[PDB]
Amino acid sequence: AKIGLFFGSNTGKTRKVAKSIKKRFDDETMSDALNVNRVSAEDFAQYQFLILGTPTLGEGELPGLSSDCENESWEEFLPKIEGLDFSGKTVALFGLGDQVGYPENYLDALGELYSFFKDRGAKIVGSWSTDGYEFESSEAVVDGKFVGLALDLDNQSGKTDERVAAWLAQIAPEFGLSL
Ligand SMILES: Cc1cc2nc3c(=O)[nH]c(=O)nc-3n(C[C@H](O)[C@H](O)[C@H](O)COP(=O)(O)O)c2cc1C
Ligand SMILES: [Mg+2]
Ligand SMILES: [Mg+2]
Ligand SMILES: [Mg+2]
Repeated sequence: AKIGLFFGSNTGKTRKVAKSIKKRFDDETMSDALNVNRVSAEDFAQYQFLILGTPTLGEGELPGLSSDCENESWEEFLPKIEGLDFSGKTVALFGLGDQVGYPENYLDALGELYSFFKDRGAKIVGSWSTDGYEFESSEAVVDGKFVGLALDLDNQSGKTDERVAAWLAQIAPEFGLSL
């Protein structure tokens, strides 16, 4: 497939969102939603286009064993790919979090993922307005916008599909999407 769709998850919400993205696209356009704990670095590296999802867990951390997840996740995956260059590749990110429960750390892990790929040369697309969210601080906010799609399936699950649909339309020119 042209676009690799990868996520990490501990209670399945990020997996559900990822599947809700893939259901919109055919198998030449997009890979099935793949948990990073099941992907090799070489397979991840094949894709010139990536859509990457993560929750924020612990407090402000990527999913993985150190944030008390059942299985390894993004925490243990990033070192496997940290020596790779993402220049010329296009990346869009989505984050899940709980803006009420974690008002000072909402979507922090989305910011960590953004930084990882930006520092390694990726072209990142898909920034998102902070309107309609209530929070105090987020490492995912850069220049007044979230660095990727912001979701909240604890407080705003009924907004997810509309948000995903609008975000996909926004990134469609960069990802060569037909909706
Ligand atoms: C122990 C724990 C810690 C969390 N920490 C944060 C946090 O720091 N920031 C945030 O935005 N959301 C936080 N959340 C909310 C989760 O990211 C949110 O519930 C998400 O939907 C979980 O996704 P998953 O089912 O894919 O694991 C936390 C949730 C739990 C259970
Ligand atoms: Mg097609
Ligand atoms: Mg297949
Ligand atoms: Mg190493």
